[PDB]
Amino acid sequence: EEIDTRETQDSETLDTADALEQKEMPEELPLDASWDT
Amino acid sequence: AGGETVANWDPHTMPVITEVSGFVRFTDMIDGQTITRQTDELTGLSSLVVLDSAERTAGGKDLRPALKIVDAQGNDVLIPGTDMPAQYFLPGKAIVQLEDGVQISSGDTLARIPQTGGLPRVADLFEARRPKEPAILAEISGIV
Repeated sequence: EEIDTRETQDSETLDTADALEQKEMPEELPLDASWDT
Repeated sequence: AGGETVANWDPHTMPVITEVSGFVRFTDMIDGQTITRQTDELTGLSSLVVLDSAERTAGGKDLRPALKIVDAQGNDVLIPGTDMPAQYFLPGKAIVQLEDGVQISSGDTLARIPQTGGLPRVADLFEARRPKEPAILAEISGIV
């Protein structure tokens, strides 16, 4: 089956200040670590 | 001596001042157009008050009202080191307390117009981001 996909994908261009501005939590941690460290 | 106060300012209203003294002559000042009789609502002790650029008439808005400082004899006082007299183009909301031909002292108020942190701050500093209401700087030395 095939379904539509139009959701935006985050990339590196998101500036460091904007990361701290956002209240939401990132989908995947940029840092090479798990969700416990 | 130690623990001695040697400064006291009241910057709630901008103190535009003149080094020279003398009478105040109203150049390019016309009642109703640029200046007006803004009698104080409680005491009435005031003078021909300059209106704001937008508040006054458009014809007077184009005109530049100035409070030139002359001597006690009416002769225009030239600014020291320059041929131009003591010319002062008042900005808007300029409350004039000195009537026409009123002697003044050195340093007199011609116009009486009033007046982050943490990690996101570090990220903003390292991303070199321009702020809101940036300070305006002079690009090259010269007379304004």
